[PDB]
Amino acid sequence: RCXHXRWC
Amino acid sequence: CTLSAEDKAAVERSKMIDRNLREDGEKAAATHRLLLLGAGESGKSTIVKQMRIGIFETKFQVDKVNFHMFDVGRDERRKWIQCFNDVTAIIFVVASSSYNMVNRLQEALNLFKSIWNNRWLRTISVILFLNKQDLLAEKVLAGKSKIEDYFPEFARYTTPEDATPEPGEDPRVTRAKYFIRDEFLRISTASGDGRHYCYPHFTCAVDTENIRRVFNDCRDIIQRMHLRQYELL
Amino acid sequence: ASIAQARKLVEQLKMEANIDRIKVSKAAADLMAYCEAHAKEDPLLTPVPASENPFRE
Amino acid sequence: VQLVESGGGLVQPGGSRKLSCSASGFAFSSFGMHWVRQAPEKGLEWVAYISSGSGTIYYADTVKGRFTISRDDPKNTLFLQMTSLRSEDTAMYYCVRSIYYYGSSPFDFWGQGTTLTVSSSDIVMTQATSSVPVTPGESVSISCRSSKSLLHSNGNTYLYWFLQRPGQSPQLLIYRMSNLASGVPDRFSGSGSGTAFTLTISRLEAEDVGVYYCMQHLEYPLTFGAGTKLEL
Amino acid sequence: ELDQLRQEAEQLKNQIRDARKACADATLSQITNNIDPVGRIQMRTRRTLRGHLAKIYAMHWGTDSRLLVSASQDGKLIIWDSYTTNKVHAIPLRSSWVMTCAYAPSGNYVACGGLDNICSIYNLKTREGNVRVSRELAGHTGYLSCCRFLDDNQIVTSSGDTTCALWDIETGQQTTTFTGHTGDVMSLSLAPDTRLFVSGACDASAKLWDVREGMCRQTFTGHESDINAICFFPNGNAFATGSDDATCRLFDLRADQELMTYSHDNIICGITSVSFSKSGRLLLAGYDDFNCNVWDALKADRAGVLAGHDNRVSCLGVTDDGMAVATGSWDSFLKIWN
Amino acid sequence: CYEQLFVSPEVFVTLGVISLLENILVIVAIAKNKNLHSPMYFFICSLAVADMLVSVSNGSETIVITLLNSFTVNIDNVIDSVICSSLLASICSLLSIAVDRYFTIFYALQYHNIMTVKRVGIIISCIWAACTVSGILFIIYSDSSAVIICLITMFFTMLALMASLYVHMFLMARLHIKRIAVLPGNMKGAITLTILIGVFVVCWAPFFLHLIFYISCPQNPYCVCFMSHFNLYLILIMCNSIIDPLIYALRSQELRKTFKEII
Ligand SMILES: [Ca+2]
Repeated sequence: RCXHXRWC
Repeated sequence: CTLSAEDKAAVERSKMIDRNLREDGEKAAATHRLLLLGAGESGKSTIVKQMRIGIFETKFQVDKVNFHMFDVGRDERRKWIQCFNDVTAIIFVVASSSYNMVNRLQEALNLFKSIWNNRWLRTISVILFLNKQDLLAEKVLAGKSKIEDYFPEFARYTTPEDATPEPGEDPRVTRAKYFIRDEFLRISTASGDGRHYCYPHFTCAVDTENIRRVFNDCRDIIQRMHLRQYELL
Repeated sequence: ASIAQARKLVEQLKMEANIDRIKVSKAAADLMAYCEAHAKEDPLLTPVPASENPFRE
Repeated sequence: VQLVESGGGLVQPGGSRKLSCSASGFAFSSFGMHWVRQAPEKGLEWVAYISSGSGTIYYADTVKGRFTISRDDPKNTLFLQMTSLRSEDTAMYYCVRSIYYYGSSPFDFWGQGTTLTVSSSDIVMTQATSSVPVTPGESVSISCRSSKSLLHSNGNTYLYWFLQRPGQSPQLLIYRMSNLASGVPDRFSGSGSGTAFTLTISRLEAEDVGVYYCMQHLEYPLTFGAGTKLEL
Repeated sequence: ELDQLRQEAEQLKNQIRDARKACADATLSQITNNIDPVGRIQMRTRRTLRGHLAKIYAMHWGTDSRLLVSASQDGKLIIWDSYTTNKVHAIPLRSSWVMTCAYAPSGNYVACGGLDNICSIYNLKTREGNVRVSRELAGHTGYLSCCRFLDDNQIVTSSGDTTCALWDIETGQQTTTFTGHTGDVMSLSLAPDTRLFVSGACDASAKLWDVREGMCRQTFTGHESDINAICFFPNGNAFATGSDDATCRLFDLRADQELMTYSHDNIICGITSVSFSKSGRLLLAGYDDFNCNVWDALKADRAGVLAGHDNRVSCLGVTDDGMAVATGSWDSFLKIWN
Repeated sequence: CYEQLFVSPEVFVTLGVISLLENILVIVAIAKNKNLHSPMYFFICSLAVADMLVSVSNGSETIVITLLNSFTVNIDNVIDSVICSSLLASICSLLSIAVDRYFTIFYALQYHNIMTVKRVGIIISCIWAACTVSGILFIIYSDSSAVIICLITMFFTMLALMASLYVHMFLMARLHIKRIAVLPGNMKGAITLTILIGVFVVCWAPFFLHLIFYISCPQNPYCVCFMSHFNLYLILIMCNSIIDPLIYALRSQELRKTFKEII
């Protein structure tokens, strides 16, 4: 999934 | 919640007082204050008549912007010049036709240098006026004055290249009236350090334009001060 | 003028040059003895407790 | 300084009535105003209050929700609107000015009153003396008492004294238990501590004849005394 | 002939200078050597008064040690209640350029001066409820720098036209004129008994005046530049001045001499205001580097700092009972200290 | 490539505390010096708050991963949410400073009738209101394709508008040098435009360019390999939170004196 932040 | 019935009505009196203090301090925020100096024999009496329509106070308004002028009607100008340390501009009036009256122009040059190099006016800029040009024209040409006598450095003095002469006048009065203008600029452009600047003009007694040349200079003073602290200038 | 302002100042400088003086050593003791008598009445030299202090909230 | 009331008259029980207090000669908008009434066989009884700036309005419990107070500052006029007047609303309504800061003197000017005939927890102040005979050479002392100690934690003692010589409106003598009002001779002197208070007259003239009242100003509502009549 | 009669000037002036050497046996720093210092003085800010919106030039404590008046160049005169920070009165002035103010010892009147040449008197206890001006005192030919009440009918004042004047308020006229200074007079100080006063001027000299007679008695010259502040010792036999050359001095009356100087090497700016604490042990001075020093008056040894103002310190006074110290400043704030 | 790069957790923590010590000391120095209660210093401290929140909310998500690797969804919807509310406020605070600096020059004589304290507190608290509504609404609607066109637009119109004001203020300071040097007796405003727009482009545009390849080329082998560095486009955002105390607040001569006497 997206580990740090979002929309990766 | 421990106050008395009378202690609560005195608190209500204090809050009603400073409501009127704020409404007086916000109607005097965008009003600009000007200190009018001079040399006595200059036409600062009749410039007041141009700029209008103990201490003395003139009040006018240009383009819905309010201005507020003062005039302190000697040997020490100290101990009251420190009150005017947050004005917008100092207006300096010099009669530029009296160089032979003995020496009524070196006395004005000794006054402008004391105003410039004063510790309470480090950020205050000066709007300069050289009036009585009607008397300067009839004195240089067709006369007995001979400026080279009273000043020993007018004799060489080529006319500067940035001179914009009013059409119809001789080059004799143009070399004369630009020599007296540059004598004041030699004191301003020597220790200003970008904090304040002089703004010379040329006027006479029947000229009616001097409220516009104060409105335009007060805008250029404020722009040049905010541009300096943003490091754009 | 020589008999108006230079003369009035001579009367002033000989009005002051005939008063009676005491020693500095005597008037230094009378300035120190006033400080010892009223020392306990000074509320800034010696601080009073927070009860007798109207500016203590 | 002038205050003129007008608007009174015979009111049928249940109607309405307007009252007016026209001020003159002083800075009306910086003063707080009160209404005080007096039944024709009773003493003084506080009614209402409106502050300087119309920001604080109080009432008495016998008129709360039924009476309406209002002021007009730039016309120097005080109003009181009454609705559904009972039979116990027959009195003489007075108009008192009052200012509040450090060192001021509240309740220091009264009007002349209008007449309204109607056809058909609280600090209790005790003034337990009906009448006292006098003779214009001798001392006389009046007393007043309270259910609660009027001394406050700051150091004040909110007790007032009023004198109503007959045929006239009351006037201020002593404010905050120790201080004389303006235009009062120094032969008057108040004293006391906590719950017991005394007023002293030394050498009576012929003007010192009438009823004496005591008032408290520690908290709202304001309660008067019953009154002590002096007579020759 | 203005050359021979002013040859009697230094003929007479060295009689005074060679008689202040005869009446000098020791020094104030040689007698107060054996006594102990006051240690460290640590005052805190208890109150802060807000509302002037411009620079503050002068304040004066009331005589009951609770009321004070202050003057600002926004054209407002404010009476404060210092215990609760309430505002009692706000009085507008006709001239924005005010330089001094005074509170009367009875509590009924307030005076203020300025760059106009007139001294206005204001009445506080009026029947109609507000504050009115009662009389304007005209007759000076320069700016007013200081004024102090004697009672409800007499006020003394100093001016920039090099003179001091005693006034009768109920008629509005000048009754006595004190001449003799060379430069502008900046400050005056009354005695605890209103019988003598002292004043310092821009010719680096201060002199002592008799009120009832109206002549100069003594002259003290020890400074190097203009004198801006003066204050009496509470005894009545000494006073202290504050100048532009970063030095306060203490002068004596019965000795007619200077006997103490209060200076430090890291201070180069001028003194704006000077006051004393009761018993005269502490000497407070308002400087130009935005601070306030608390000197020890007997050994000339600095023992405190009142920091906390952002701009120039203009004025400071001490209450009559000795409880608090107020300071005013150019950043539009008043601070009540210890 | 075609796999996410890995950057250490301790560089997310040693960067989030240098930014905590600088942005706190700016707010403390503004609150206690009364010469800094102008409308210009209020907009600056609104940028020190929005940078402190964006530097803590990334530190409060790195240590959760080290300590917790259907309950953890509800802290990937709240911690992520306050990040997006702090990105929008830290951009809108940078525009409100440039419009405030623009009115002191081109409306110089009637400035105090326009930017008064009653109008400052309304604008400085309505920006923070609209950056909290849309920051919450963007996270619970993240699967929609029409939310990425609202963050791409909200950067390339605050960049094409902040650059226009500082250029028009640069062409105003160049007439004032033409009428100074002729008095008998730029290269300083060109460095300034290449630090105020250079830092804002180096630190913020690599992140917003990632969102353009995300919705247009998710199959191109060149857009995919550029998108494999997303963990390095968040260190650049967190480095903007340390630079902004240096280039805005500490340029003031009166705020550097107040800053020095507190450390
Ligand atoms: Ca996340």
